[PDB]
Amino acid sequence: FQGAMSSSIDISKINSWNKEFQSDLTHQLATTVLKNYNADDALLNKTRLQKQDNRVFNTVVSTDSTPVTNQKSSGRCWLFAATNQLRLNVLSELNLKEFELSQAYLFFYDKLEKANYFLDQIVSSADQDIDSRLVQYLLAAPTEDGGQYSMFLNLVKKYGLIPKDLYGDLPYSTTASRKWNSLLTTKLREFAETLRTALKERSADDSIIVTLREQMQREIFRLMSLFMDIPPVQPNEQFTWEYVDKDKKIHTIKSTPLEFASKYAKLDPSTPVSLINDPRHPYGKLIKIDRLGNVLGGDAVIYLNVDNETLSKLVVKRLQNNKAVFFGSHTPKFMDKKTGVMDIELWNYPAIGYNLPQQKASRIRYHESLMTHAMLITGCHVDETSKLPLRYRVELSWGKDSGKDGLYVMTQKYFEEYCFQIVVDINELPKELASKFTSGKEEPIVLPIWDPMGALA
Amino acid sequence: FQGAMSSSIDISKINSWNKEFQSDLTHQLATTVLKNYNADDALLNKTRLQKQDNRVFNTVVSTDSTPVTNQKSSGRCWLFAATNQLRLNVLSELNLKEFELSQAYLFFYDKLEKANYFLDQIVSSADQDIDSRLVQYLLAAPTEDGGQYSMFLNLVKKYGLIPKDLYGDLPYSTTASRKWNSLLTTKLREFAETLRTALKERSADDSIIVTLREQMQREIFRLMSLFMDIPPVQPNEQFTWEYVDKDKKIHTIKSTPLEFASKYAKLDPSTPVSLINDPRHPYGKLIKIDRLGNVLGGDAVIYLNVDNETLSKLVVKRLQNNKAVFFGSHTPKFMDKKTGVMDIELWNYPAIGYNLPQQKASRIRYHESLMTHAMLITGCHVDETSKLPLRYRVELSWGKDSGKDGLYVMTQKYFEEYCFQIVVDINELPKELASKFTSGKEEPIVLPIWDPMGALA
Amino acid sequence: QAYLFFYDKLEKANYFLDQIVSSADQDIDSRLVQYLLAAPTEDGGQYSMFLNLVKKYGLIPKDLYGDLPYSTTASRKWNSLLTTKLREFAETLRTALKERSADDSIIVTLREQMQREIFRLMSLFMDIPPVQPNEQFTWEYVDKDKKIHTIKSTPLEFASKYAKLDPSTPVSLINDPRHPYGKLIKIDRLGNVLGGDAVIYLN
Repeated sequence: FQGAMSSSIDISKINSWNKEFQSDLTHQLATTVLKNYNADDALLNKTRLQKQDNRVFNTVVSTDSTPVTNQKSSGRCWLFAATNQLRLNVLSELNLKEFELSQAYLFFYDKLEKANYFLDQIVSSADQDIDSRLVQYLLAAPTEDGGQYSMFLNLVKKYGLIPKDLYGDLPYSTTASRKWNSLLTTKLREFAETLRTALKERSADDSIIVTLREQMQREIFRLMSLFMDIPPVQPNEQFTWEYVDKDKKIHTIKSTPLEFASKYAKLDPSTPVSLINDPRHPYGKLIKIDRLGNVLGGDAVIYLNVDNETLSKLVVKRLQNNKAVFFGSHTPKFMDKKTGVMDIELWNYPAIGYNLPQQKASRIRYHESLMTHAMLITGCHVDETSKLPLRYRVELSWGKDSGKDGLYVMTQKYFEEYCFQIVVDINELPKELASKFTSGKEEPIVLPIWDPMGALA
Repeated sequence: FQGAMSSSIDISKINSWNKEFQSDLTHQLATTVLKNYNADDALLNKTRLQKQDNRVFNTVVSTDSTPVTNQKSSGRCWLFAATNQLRLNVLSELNLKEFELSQAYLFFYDKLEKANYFLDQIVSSADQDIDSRLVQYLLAAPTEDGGQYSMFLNLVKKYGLIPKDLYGDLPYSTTASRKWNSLLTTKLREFAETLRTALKERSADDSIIVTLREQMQREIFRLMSLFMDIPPVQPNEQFTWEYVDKDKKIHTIKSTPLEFASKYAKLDPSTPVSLINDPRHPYGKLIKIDRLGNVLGGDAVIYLNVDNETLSKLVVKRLQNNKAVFFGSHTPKFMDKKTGVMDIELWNYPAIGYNLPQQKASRIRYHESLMTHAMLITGCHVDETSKLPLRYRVELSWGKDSGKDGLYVMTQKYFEEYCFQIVVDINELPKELASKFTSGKEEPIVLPIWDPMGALA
Repeated sequence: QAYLFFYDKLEKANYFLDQIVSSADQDIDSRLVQYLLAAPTEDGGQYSMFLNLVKKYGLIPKDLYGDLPYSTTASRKWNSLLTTKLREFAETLRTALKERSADDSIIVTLREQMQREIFRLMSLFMDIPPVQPNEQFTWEYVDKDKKIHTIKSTPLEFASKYAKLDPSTPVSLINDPRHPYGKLIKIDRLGNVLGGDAVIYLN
């Protein structure tokens, strides 16, 4: 009783505290303003903004990102950032004013594969109770738009890449995927039950289950074809692409989606590796996300955990190698979309006595921070006096009206605190780190499918 | 040199002061917020608003103000408030759902009379230099829309009143008078020179001047008739008015503008007197504004100076007599148009250390406060425990969307500090005060034409 | 432009206090005193007032101090709040001067306290510029060829070296048919920086 009493909200206490707070001028001011406007709007520090909103970068890639892409109302950030990195290769080599790889192409296959992947996950977990943590998690959002870089390579290895001119964001569902996802997911939840019920009496290898699963794929594909068309050409089938360069000259390229990805997009699926700064685990260790994927039997989500100093130097190096850097972060934490600034001190929260001492590792464990979006670093500014990078130039996929012409500026501190993963090529890694991937000695730290360090959705 | 040096802005001093201010948390908070939003928007105190926005009034007139009037982009507040007071008499007696006296009718004649009045003022001051304080003041805004209650009676005595149904705000210039005023004023400034030049060699009584003045009236009238039509009937000419009551019954009234004002509007020009609270001068004294007027040879602007206790009791009494009260104040000082609240403590300026000790009398002398608008008190709330009024119900002429359905709530403190004049009937005054007007002993304190206690423009 | 705006308004507020002291012998309702009280912190100015500011404060790139604050692009409310305070101060000064001379330490202290309050209120709506007139600033920029450059200068040096402004050369000419041509025209009392150059025109 005494404990519960002491743990209760006492009316006298709160009213007494109120009197005390009201006697402080800063509090009087704070409560007046905070009842009138959104805290971020009220506390935006223009004195800080004046200095931090710096668009001068001494280390940039040679090719411009034209035009600015927009994923619209969908969680396709990762696909846009992954292709935004490769599109530059076509723009530069083919001397084009504007060019985009088809994001919709990868989106269609990703969603189809995920739906199929889900059916397999349900079969493999049919031994567990319906209310179990895993089964419930699988049923929560099976067709979500978000993904990881490994999931991106899985799709490219199987489907390749094609120019947006052949398959674009025309369908309503590519730019407003919520309803389509809802309709598919409702069906998948129905299917999960049909599968589990059938499995109570039969084994997964039973022809009855095999037939049931195929009928389900057929229905999923059928429903999907109503909202988006299956791409016009198969992965190994030839397509014809007509285009104009910057000199007004016409050219015709005949290729296959798979050849296009290697020959023109310059993507060698064997080179990219993901590095992450996850302070919850020791550095130098491999981190693996259990069950997360899209294409059945594809590569798993694996990261090499490294400290921020290493992560930062790798970003600078890749930029010097004339390559943009795919990265994941906690959007929209400390991100001002109007000005396009990512700075953890941009809002004067200390002025109202609001401070946050919880550290990165703990923020992750305590449900406070996670990877939610994927973006592209296309430049940075290295301090001349032998110092490290001070800020980074970031390309978003939210249209030209977001940030400054679609571009954002991120501080080094933000990168260290609210960013987690970067993608680089294995040849850019020191032999010390590269070996972690090449050798067969490394035993990965296996994390649950629900771990915060996952898909950039 | 030493004095000028000490009186100069020293760069070291301001930067030193800045460091000191920045060390204070309230200041840090204040400057962050104040660089983001308008001070009134930021400092609006909702804790105060919650209590002060009270629309319960125990002392109200019996007739509703329907419909809400809108002067639009013109300074016709005084005409609207003066007629808003009388319209209630027609609404009540004729059992009408909606009714308005023509504000445009009075507006047309007021502007014509003022233009003519100006010509006379120029003639009477032709002995003074062009750069003199008086002549320059006369040339500043001869056709301004604003006026006083005495100027209103001057027009009604000569022109009477008519229903808006016969002459409304149809013309562009009635609701957006700026351009029309500019065009007339430019002409009047030309005329002022022609008159003064002609007077250098001739006396005002010279037939040449008399002819010149008439030609000027003709041109002023001609230009005015281009923007508004002269009313359809003369003051002593009969008009026919058809209307419908609340019971859907049709009626026809045949009258003249002059008869209508007395018979239907119930206005006896001999009864209204203006009282004012001008702490610069002793109470019990008559105050007169030199040269201010509209109709040549009309009544002057005269006020009986009384204390706030007297002013307040008179407002309560008139309301109990079932009559609304015409009043002038300093709009938009401490007036929140969105909520329709007039309260000097509604914004938390003390929170940023912004306090204003300057008293009413001094605020007037120091160019800080003056009469700028005319409104109508249609109710008030008298505290039951033998106390005085706590708040007043105010009708504005800014449309139904301003304030709360066009209505505002004003505190007693606001009335005492930012209001100056009220209009009551002489029979409502104690014999002590009524005698000030009736006897011929009272010598008025004569103020300059430019005095802050003037026209509600 | 904000750089000059901040200092101009501060100087004008201070200038006003001096104008009030110098005219304390005149009645409150006099033409001059009333004119001084009408709009002491107005945004407008003359070219001579511009040179006054540049001579004392110099110039800096907008990249270091721009129109971010609400009051730079909607100055009315800020002006109203400052002016209301200045009108209060005008009375406090005139009242104190009825018994004491302007040189009295009491007046000198009063005036300084007033400057402090004016500056304090101003710092709430705009920040004092990041560098002092003779203090060095660092400016990073990109040319038309995409090349990066770093300029280290002071506001005063920047105005001469980069903006190419020599304060001794500009003169104002005016066409005022009210007066004979060839004559110099001077506007009495108009200014911003106390003791700065006057508004003079050659007709």
